[PDB]
Amino acid sequence: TQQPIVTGTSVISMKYDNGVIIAADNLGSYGSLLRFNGVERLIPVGDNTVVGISGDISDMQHIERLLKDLVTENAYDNPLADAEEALEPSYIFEYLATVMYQRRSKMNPLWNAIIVAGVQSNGDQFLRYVNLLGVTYSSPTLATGFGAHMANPLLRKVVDRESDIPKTTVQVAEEAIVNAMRVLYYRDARSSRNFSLAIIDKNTGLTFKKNLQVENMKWDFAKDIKGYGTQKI
Amino acid sequence: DRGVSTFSPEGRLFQVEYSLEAIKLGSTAIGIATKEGVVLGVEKRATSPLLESDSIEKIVEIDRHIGCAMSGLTADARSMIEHARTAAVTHNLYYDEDINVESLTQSVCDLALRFGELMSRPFGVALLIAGHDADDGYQLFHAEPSGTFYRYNAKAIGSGSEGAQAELLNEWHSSLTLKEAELLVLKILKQVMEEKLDENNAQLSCITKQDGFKIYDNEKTAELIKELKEKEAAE
Amino acid sequence: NNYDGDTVTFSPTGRLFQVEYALEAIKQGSVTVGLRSNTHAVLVALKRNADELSSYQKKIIKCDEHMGLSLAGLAPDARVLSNYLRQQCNYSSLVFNRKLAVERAGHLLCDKAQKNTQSYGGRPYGVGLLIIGYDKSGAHLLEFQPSGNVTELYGTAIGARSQGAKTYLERTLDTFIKIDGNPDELIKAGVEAISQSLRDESLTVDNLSIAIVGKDTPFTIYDGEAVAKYI
Amino acid sequence: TTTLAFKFQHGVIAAVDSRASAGSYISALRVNKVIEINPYLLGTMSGCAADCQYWERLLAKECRLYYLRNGERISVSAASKLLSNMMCQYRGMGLSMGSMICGWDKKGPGLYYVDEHGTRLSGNMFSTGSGNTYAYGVLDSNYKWDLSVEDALYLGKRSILAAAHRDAYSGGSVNLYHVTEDGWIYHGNHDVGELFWKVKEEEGSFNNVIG
Amino acid sequence: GYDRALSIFSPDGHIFQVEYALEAVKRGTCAVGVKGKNCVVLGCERRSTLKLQDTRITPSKVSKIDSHVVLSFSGLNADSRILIEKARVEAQSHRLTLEDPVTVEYLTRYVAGVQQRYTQSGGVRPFGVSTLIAGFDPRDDEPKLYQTEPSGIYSSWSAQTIGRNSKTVREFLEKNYDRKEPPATVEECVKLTVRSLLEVVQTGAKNIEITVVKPDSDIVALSSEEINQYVTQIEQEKQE
Amino acid sequence: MTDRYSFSLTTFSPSGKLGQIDYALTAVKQGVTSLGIKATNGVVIATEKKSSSPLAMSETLSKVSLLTPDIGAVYSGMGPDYRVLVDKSRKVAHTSYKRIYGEYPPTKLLVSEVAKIMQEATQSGGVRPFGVSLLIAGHDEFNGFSLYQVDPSGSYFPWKATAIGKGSVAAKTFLEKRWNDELELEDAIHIALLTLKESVEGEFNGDTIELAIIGDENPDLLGYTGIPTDKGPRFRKLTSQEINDRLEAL
Amino acid sequence: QFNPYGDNGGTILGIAGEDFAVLAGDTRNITDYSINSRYEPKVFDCGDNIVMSANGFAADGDALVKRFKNSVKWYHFDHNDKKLSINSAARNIQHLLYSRRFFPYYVYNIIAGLDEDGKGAVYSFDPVGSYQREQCRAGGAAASLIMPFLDNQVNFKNQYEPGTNGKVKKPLKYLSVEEVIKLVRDSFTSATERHIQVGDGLEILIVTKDGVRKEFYELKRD
Amino acid sequence: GSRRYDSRTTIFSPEGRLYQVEYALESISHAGTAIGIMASDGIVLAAERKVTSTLLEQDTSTEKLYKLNDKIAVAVAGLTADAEILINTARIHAQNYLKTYNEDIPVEILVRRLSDIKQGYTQHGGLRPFGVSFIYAGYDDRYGYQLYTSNPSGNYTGWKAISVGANTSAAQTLLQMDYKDDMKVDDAIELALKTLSKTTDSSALTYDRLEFATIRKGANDGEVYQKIFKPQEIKDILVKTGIT
Ligand SMILES: *[C@@]([C])([C][O])[C@](*)(=O)[C]([C][C]1[C][C][C][C][C]1)[N]C(=O)[C]([C]C1=[C][N]C2=C1[C]=[C][C]=[C]2)[N]C(=O)[C]([C])[N]C(=O)C1=C([C])C2=C([C]1)[C]=[C][C]=[C]2
Ligand SMILES: [Mg+2]
Repeated sequence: TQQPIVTGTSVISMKYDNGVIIAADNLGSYGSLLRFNGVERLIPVGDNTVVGISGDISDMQHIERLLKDLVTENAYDNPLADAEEALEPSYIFEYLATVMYQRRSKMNPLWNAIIVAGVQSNGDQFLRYVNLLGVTYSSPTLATGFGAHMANPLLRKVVDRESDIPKTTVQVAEEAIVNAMRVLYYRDARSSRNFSLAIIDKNTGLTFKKNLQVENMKWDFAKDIKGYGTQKI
Repeated sequence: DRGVSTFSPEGRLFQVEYSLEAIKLGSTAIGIATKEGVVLGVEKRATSPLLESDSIEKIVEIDRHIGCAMSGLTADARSMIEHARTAAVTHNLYYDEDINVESLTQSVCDLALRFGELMSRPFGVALLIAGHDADDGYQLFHAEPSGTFYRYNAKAIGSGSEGAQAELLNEWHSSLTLKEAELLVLKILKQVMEEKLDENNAQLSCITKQDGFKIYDNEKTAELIKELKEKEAAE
Repeated sequence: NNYDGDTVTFSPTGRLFQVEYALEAIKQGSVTVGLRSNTHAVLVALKRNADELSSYQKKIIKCDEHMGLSLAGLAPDARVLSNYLRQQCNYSSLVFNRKLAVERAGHLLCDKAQKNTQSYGGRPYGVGLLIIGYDKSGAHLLEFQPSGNVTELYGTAIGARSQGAKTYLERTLDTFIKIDGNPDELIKAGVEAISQSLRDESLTVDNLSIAIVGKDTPFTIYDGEAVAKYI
Repeated sequence: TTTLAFKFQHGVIAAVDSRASAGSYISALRVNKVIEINPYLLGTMSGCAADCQYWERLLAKECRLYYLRNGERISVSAASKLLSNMMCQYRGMGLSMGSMICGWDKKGPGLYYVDEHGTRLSGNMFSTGSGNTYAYGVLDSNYKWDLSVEDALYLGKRSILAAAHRDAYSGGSVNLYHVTEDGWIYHGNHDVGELFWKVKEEEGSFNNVIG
Repeated sequence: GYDRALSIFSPDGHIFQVEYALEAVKRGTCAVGVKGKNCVVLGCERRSTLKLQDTRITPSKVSKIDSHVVLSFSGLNADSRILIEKARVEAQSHRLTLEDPVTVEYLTRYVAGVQQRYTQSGGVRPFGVSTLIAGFDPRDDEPKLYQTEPSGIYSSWSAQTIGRNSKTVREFLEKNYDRKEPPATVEECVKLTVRSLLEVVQTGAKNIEITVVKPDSDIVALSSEEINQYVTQIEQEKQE
Repeated sequence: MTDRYSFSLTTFSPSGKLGQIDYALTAVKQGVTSLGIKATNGVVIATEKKSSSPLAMSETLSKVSLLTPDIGAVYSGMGPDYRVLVDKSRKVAHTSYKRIYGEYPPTKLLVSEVAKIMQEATQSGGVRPFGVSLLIAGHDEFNGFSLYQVDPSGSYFPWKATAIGKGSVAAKTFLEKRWNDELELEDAIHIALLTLKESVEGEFNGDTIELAIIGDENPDLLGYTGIPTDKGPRFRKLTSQEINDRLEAL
Repeated sequence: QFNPYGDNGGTILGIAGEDFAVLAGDTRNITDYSINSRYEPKVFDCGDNIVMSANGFAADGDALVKRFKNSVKWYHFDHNDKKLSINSAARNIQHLLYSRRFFPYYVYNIIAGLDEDGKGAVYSFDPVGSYQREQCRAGGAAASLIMPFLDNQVNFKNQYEPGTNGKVKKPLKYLSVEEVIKLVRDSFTSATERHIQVGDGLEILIVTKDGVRKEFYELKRD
Repeated sequence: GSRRYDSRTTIFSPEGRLYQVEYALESISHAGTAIGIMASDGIVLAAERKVTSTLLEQDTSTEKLYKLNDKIAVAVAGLTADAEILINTARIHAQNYLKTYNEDIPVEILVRRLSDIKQGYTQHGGLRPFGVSFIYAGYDDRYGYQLYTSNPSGNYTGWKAISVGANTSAAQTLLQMDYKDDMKVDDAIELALKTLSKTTDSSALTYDRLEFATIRKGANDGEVYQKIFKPQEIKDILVKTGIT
C-alpha cells in the first residue's frame, strides 16, 4: 500500500476506420503544484503500439522500463523479431494486465490507469484499458481519470457503437480528440496546455506528434462577467 | 562408488534394472481381465507354519473401484498404496467422481523415478493395479519401478512369472467369464507354487462394477479350489 | 571407462559418456518419424508392446492445440519434458495471450536438458523427442536430443532402425515439402517413410500411431481403427 | 438457520431448515444443510455456507481414508474430533461453522456438537443456528428416550417448524433424517408453507395465526 | 545436509545394508513371544557375560509402549530406544487425535513403517533391530502378537522367536505349539515360553526374563524366584 | 555448487587412530620451537621469528598475539591456521563471555572455547583439523597465573612450563632441570632465553626472537586515567631493546 | 488506504430447462456513475459444453474464468481427454474459490450446461465457494429484482388453479427454450428500467446437446 | 563429485557390526583405566591419568573426572576433547530438566539422553562417532546410588562395579572377585585403588597419576556430597590403604 506522489492526469483515446488514436498531456503534478512541464506519458512499443499511462509517474517510469526490457527479451533468439514474431498490442497489454493484477493481489499496486492502443497483424484495431486494481475493459472510446467523465461523452458522439467505426475517418477522429483535450484544459485543474498525440494506422503506420498545444480557446466572454450576483461594476 | 542415477553403457539405469531382480524373487501375483470383471490372485508364501497366514496382506483395496496386488519387497508398497489411496480420494474431493484407473496408475508411477542424491533408491516392488471406470471399462495395469506401466488382458509377476505368462498366453480369450477367470488364476498359481495350493496359502480377489473390489473369504476360495480339482479330473 | 561414473566428468578426448549412454537409450527405443510441408506437419510412430496380452505403449503426446511431440527412449522422461512444454506453452498463453513459437519451445527444452548435464547428482534425460507444430511462421518440425541439441528440420526419424526412414525422406525431400493442403497424402508419405525401418513386423491397426497439425487443424492423435485407412 | 439432532431409543433424528440469507435478502429457498459423509455418518450445517461445505466434505475425505487403512468404519467420536482439530488450525482466522456429527457405531448411536472454536461436546440433544432457541422449547417439553420412530421424526419436524415461523432467518423447507444401525434414512423435503397449515389444522396449534 | 544413498540395490537384486542389519539382529540376545487362549507372554534372554550388573536400573528388555501394548526386541540396543520412543509418541498422538488407544496392529504398522523409511532415505542406515509387539486391543479379549524386521515387513504370529539361536527355539515351538488348542491358562503359556528358552539359554538363573500381558491393560513382569520355580518343575519332569 | 562435503574427513582407522589428527601433530612437530614458563608472579611465552626472506619485515608478522588484556598466545605449526584461530579466539572472548558478564573470561575458559573450535574441525563435515599447537598464557583474579597447551585434537593441559614444535623433547628436558615453584618472573625470562637459544641456528637477538609476558598491570598501557579499578593490561610484548638487554646478562 | 476491491456492476441470469440451459448477462461495465464499456462480454464458453459467468469485481471474475478454463485444459491432459461433467466442474470451482477463503474472489458465479443424463443444469456459487445445483438463479446488481419474478413465472409460486381458491396449486409444467428466452428478455428489460448499472446490451448463451449458441439483444443505453 | 572421498561412517559390516563404533572402542581401550564402584552408603570413582610429566600442573588439571551437577559425576575414557562436547550438553540437559520440573534430573534420564546423542552419530549425519566411554556415578531419590556406563554405540547399562578404558578384562575379573553387596564406601575406595594398582601399565601407582572422587550421603543429614579429591588428599588415601 502506498499513495501516489507525482501524478499524470487524463489519457484519452478512440478507434477510427483504419486504426486508433491516443493522446495525453505533458504534465507531472505534485499535488496542486504543477511541478514538471516536460513529461511524456505516451510510450511507443515498436511501430504498432502506443501505451498511454496516467497516475503515479515513478510507477509509470518503472512500467516504461518493463516495456523497454520486453522488446529486448522478445528479440532474443528470434529471427522474426521485426516481422511475424514481433510484439503485438494484445501481447503487450496482457503482460501489463497480468502484472497489474498480481501487484494488487500482493497489496502493493502500481498506482496507474493504462490504455494500450495499437493495430494487430491482421489489421484489426486494438484498444483496451487496465488499472491498479487489474480491472480490464475495451470500448470504441476509452479514457482515464477526468477524461472518462468529460472526453468519453464527446468521443461517443462520433463513435457511439461498433458500427460507427468504419464510418469515422482519421481527420474526424483527430479533430474530436484535439477538441476533447481543449475541454479538459478548460475544466481539469491538473492539466496542461501542452500535449502529445499518437496515431497508429494500419496503412500509414505510427505517427507520433510532440509539442502540440491547445488552441482556438474561448475566453473573451469573461470580460462581461462581473461579481457573483448583484454587482454591476 | 558410483551415482544412484547412473546410466549403463547399454542405456539403462543400473538401479532400476537391479530392482527388477528383487521383484523376480518375490511371491507370485496374477491378474486376469474379463468383460465381467478383473480377478487378482496371489501366493502368500508363509515362512513358517506358526505365522498366521491371514495377516499376510498382499492384495489391497485402493478405492471401491480399484484394487491392487503386489510382488517383491512388499514393505516398499505401503507408501505407494498410501499415495494411491490419497490420490484416488483427493480426486473425488476435487472433481466429485471416481478417478480413472489409468490416471491412478500414472500417479503411482510418477513416484517411481523420484530417487537420487526425494528417496534414496527405486521401489523394489511391482504392482498389478486392477479396476473399472465408465470410460474404458475393466482394466488391468502393471506398474514397475522404472516409471513405466503397461495395460494387460492378463499378467503374472513374481518368481513364477514367465512360466505363468506363457500359460496365460494360451488360456486367455476375449469371452472369458468371471468364474472361468477365477479357476484360471487358481490353476496357474497351483502350477507355479512350491507348496501345495489351498485356501490358507493363496488368496483370490476381484473387482466388478456392481459390488466393487472384494477380497474372497477362505471358505469361498476353498470351494473354487474343490471345483478346480474336480474339473481337472473330469478329463 | 574411468570417466563415465557421472555427468560432471569430461573424458580425456572431451567426451561426456553419461550423455552418450543416455543417447544410447534412444537407439533402443521404437522408431518414430517426423515430416512437414508448408501447410501441415505430421508425426508417425511405431508403438511397441510387451507381449500379446499387453497394450502398445503410447508414443505421441499433445502439448497444446498447436503443438505436440513423439518420444523414443525412457517414457517417464518424455512425460517430465512434455509436462514442462505444456506449462511453457500455457505460461505464454496466460501471460502474453500468445501461442508459444515452436523455435522458442526448442530453445527451452535445450536449456532444461543442459542443466542436467553440467551438475553433480542429477542425470541426463534418457529420451529423444520429435516436436511438430504450427505457429505464426507456418509449419515446423524439431528434433530434440538429451545432450541439449535441438535441430529444426523438414523431416527426420529417431529410434531403432531410424536410418532407413531418414534416407527415404532425404530422397523424397522435394516431393513431400510440396504436399500443401492435402493432409492424407502427407501422412501417406510419413507411413511410407516409417515402413523403411520395419523388419519382420508390419503396420497393424493397434501398432500404428499418427498425429497431425496444420493451418486449420488442431494437434490431433489417431489410434486404433482411425489409422486403418492408412494401413 | 435452525438445525437440530437428538439421540433416542431407535437411533438419532436429524432435522434442518433450508433457508439462506444475504442480510435481509433471502438468497436461497432450498439449500441442503446436511451432508452425507458416509452411509452411517451425517453432518448438519450452520454458519458460513462455504466453511460448512468445504470442511465437512474434507472431513468425508479423511473418514474415507480411515476406512481404507484400518479396514473398519470410523467412530462418531473419532470423526467429530478430526473435524474439531481442523478448526483449531484456523483458530482465530475467522471461520464460522456450527455442526452436529450424527451417526451409529459400535457404542450405539452417537451425537457430537462441533464449532469454529474447536469445541467438541457429546450429548443426547443439540440445536444450532439463529433459530435454535425456538427448537429447544418444543424439544425439551416433548423429548423422551421412549419415543417411537414415527413420533421422533415428527418431533424434530415440528421443532424446525416452530423456529421457521418465529425466526426471520429460518424457513423455506424441512429436511428429515433418521440414523439407524443399518445406516441413515432420508425422510423427505417438507415445504414449511404447506406444512404450517397442515400442522395448524391437525394439531390445533398456532391458534394466534389466521388460516 | 548429508544425502548419501547408503541403502541401495546390488546387481543380484539385494539391498545389502538391510541384510547386514538382519545380521545385527542375529547377534542380539534371543527374544520369544507366545500367545495363549487369554494371554500373551514375552520371554527374553539375558547374556550372563555381564555380571556385577545392577538389575534394578539396567534397561529392561521388554518395554511398555502404552498401558495395553508392549514391545521386546533383538539387535542393537541403542537403535531400539529410537523405535520405542517414536512408538510411544505415536501411541499418545493417536489417543489425542482419534480418542482411542492404538490397536496392536496399527502400532506394529507404524513401527514397521519407520523401519522401512530408513531403508530408502538418504544419509541414514537401517535399524539393526527386529521387534516383537504384543498386547490386547481396547475392549477385545483376543490376543495379538506381531513381528517386525529392518526391511519393514511385518506379520502376525501364533508364536515367534527372534535373535541368536532363534532357529533352534522356533524349531521347538513348531513341534510343541498346537494351534487347535493353545496354552489355555497363564501357567501353561509361561511354562511353554520358559521351556523354549531353556533350549538355548544356558543357566535358568537370571538369564530368563518373562513378562505376562493379559487383557484390559493387565501387564506384570515375573520375578527371579517365580521363574526359578518353572525352571525347577520343567527339569524334574525331564528326569524320566 | 553448495558444500557437498557434509561428511567427516577425519575417521577412526582399524587400529583406533584418528589419522588426520596424528598428521596434524606431525605438521606441528616440523614447526618452529615455541615455549612457555610459569613463575610465581607471572608467565612468559617465547618463540623464534623465522623470517622467510631478509627483504621481509619480520616485525609485521606477529607470532605472539594478545587475545585479551590479560591473556596471550603463541604457536607452533602452520601460521595461517594460527592467525584465524586468534581472530576467532578474540571474538569468542567477547560474544560468549564479555557481552554476557561484562568482564573478560578467565584463562581456562577461553582455552576451553578455543579447544572446542579445534575439536569441531576434527569432527565436522568437509574440513581438516587445525595444523597448530597453541600455548596460551594468562591471568585472572580467582585462578591467578596459568599456562595451557592446546592440541589439534582439541585436548588441552595446564603446564608449569613446556615447549612445542621442532626441539620440544630437548627443551622440555632443559626446563625440568631449571624449573621450581619459587621462580620470579625475571628468572623465568632468563630461563626462557637460555632454553630458546638451544633450538635456534642463526642470529639470536631481539630482532629474531619474539617474547611476551603476563605479569603486573600496566597502567601506562591503558590509554586513559580516572577509573581506579581499571589498572591496565597484564599482557606485555617485550621490545627488541628489552630482549637484548637481558642477553648481555645471559 | 489502498482498496483492492471494486464494483463493475452487471447482472447475470441462469435458467435450466428440461433438455437445455441458458446463461444470460448484460454487456455493461461500470465504475461508480461512469460507463466503461457498453459491450464487454461477461458470459463465456469454457469448453466441454459448459458456460460460465463471474459477476461482481471484473478483475477477480476474469481471473476465475481464466483459471477454470485452464482447469478444463489440464483435466483433458491428465485424464485422457475425458469430458468434464457439469457436476465435476462445479466441485472444481468450489476449490478454486476457497483457495482464497481469506482474500476472496468478489464474484457471484454461475455455470450452466447439461448433466450426464442430458437434462439441463445450472449451478450457483457464493464468493467463498459454497455451491449447489439450481433450476433458476439471478446474480449480481439486480438479482433481488429478478429472482422473485422467476419464483413466480418459472416455479409458479403463490399461483393456484382458479375455482379451487388456494386448495390446488398450479402444476409445474416444463418450459421451452422459446418461453425461457422470453422470460430472460423481460427480466433484463425490467431490470434495465429500475437499475442504473444494468443496460446497453443483453448476451444470452444457450446450451443443448448440439452445442453452444449465442443470441444478442439491445438494451436501453441511459 | 564429493562422493569419491566419503568414508561412509554410518554403515554395517557384512557381519552386522558398525565399523566406526568398533574402531572407536579400539581407541578407548588404549585410554587410561577408569573404575566405578557402588556401595550401600555411596559411590567411588577412580581413574588413571595417562603418562604424565613432572612439569604438568596437576592441582588445576582435569582430564578424567567431571561434574555434571551436584548429584551426578562422570569418569572419562577416550578423547578428552570429544568428552567435553558431550559433558557440556549433559550439563545443559540437567539444567533444562531442573527448570522445567523444578526437580533434579534422575540419573538414568540424563544417561539415556547422552547415549541417544551418541546413537545418532552411528545412524545418520555421516560424521564420525564420539571416541568416548563414560562411567556415570550419581544419586536420586528413586533408585538411590547408581552406576552407569555408555560407549560410542550409544548403548548404556547399569552396574554395581565397572571399569572402562585399558585393561578392563583384567580389572573386571578383580572387581568380580572381591566385590560384595553389603560393601561400604571406605572398603570400595580400597578396592578401586587396589584394582588400579594391579592393572596399571606404569611401574608404580602414585598420587600424581590419579584422579579420584566419591559421592557420599556422608553429608550432614539426608543429602548428598560430591568430593573431587585434591592431589594431597589422593596422596593420603594411598598411604592409608597401604599402596605407597
Ligand atoms: C441460517 C440461515 C443462518 O442465517 C443458516 O445457519 C445458514 C446455514 C447454511 C449452511 C449450509 C449452506 C447454506 C447456509 N446460514 C447461511 O445461510 C449464511 C448466514 C451467514 C453466516 N455468516 C454470514 C452469513 C451470511 C452473510 C454473511 C455472513 N449465509 C451465507 O453464508 C451466505 C453468504 N450464503 C449464500 O449467499 C449462499 C448462496 C447465494 C448460495 C449458497 C449460499 C449455497 C448454494 C447456492 C447459493
Ligand atoms: Mg446513463
